[PDB]
Amino acid sequence: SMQEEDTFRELRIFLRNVTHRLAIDKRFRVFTKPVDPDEVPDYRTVIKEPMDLSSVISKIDLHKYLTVKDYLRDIDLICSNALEYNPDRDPGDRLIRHRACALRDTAYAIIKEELDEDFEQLCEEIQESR
Ligand SMILES: CCOC(=O)[C@H](F)[C@@H](O)c1ccc(Br)cn1
Repeated sequence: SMQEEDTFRELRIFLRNVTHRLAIDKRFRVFTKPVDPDEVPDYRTVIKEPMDLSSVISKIDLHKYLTVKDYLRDIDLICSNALEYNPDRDPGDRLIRHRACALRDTAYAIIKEELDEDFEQLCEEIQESR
């Protein structure tokens, strides 16, 4: 129905706003663009599904996300990719891990405050009917 397409349009507006707020935070610069194959040719041999915040905006506009749960699966993949690629005791690895944990925690905290639980349940029930 038109009402259901208006629901998904409201979801996309919300997801674009959350994603911009994460992308402008100086802590999260390293997560804003894909890893450059040149600079790190090893990355795509270890990390089997790369993800970054520029790819997330593109996915919103391609209508890939019909619930906030499917958006958070991609924010979780950004964070788990950085934990697995940078696992060592050295300062550079510990700094990226702390930033990746902060990106995940910040996204979940914005959604807990600003997303109504009944709006999410409506999107889930429309998705399950299709
Ligand atoms: C409510 C009207 O919306 C706006 O003016 C935002 F700037 C919107 O256009 C937008 C936000 C983030 C990203 Br990323 C991409 N586009």
